[PDB]
Amino acid sequence: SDKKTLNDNRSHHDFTAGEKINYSIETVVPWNIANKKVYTITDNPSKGLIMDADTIQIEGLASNKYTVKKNADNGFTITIPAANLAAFAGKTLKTTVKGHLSIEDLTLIDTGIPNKATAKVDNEAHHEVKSEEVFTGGKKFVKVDGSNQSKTLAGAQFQLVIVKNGQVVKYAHGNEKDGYTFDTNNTNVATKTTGENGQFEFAGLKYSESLEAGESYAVKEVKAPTGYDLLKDPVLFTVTKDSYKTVQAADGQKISNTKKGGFLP
Ligand SMILES: [Cl-]
Ligand code: NA
Ligand code: NA
Repeated sequence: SDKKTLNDNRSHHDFTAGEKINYSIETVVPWNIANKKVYTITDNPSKGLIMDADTIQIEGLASNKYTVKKNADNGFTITIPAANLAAFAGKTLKTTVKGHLSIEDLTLIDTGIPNKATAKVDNEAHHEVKSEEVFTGGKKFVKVDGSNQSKTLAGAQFQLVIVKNGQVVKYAHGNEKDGYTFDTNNTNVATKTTGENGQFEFAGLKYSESLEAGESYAVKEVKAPTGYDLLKDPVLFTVTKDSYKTVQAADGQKISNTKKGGFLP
């Protein structure tokens, strides 16, 4: 029978926004396909998952034998003239495709997001199939005064970075919608600014347990709040299942700041 499989050989299925997720779709081609008109596969990803229509491949069928259309739900439709499947009569057709997470709604962080697909022969649909769920996480922070942790601070800017062996080794670029990339380029870095409530966050990150050996997430201050000294060192944090969705923003990880002297104008 039909199947859609997440190809991910881990016990946890956490991804960073933008990271490629591999799927395979297997669909039955009926014995009588040659006497039909059309074979359709429709992919309907759950909200938060985008399918990459340019990544579709069908085993044993060339790209000039079918049509791919991108759809408004971020899925796609494959249309195959039934004649082109005559040699697959009674067999399983195997499609591979990639997708990625793009979060436009923050209520989707720490929720399971499945892919779904349905094959149809002429007007007769098969049962919809669903893959395993993927997840993405995040972390919430509050910028406070070191000597009065009730006092939240505006105007702090923080970059997302990775640390290892006592050094910043990678800088994040992008965001939870557009996707993140991490590399050694310390420009165009993913950055957040605090308002008067001191709040900021980074969402759409895989769990810390999925990072390379020895690596940690950290936030690096690059602009201090007014009246405060720029922190010397990054601040480490951990992303785990439900680390984002189970705290209100005001209860984020507190980051302490120390007051500084002024200058003469
Ligand atoms: Cl911001
Ligand atoms: Na298929
Ligand atoms: Na999925």
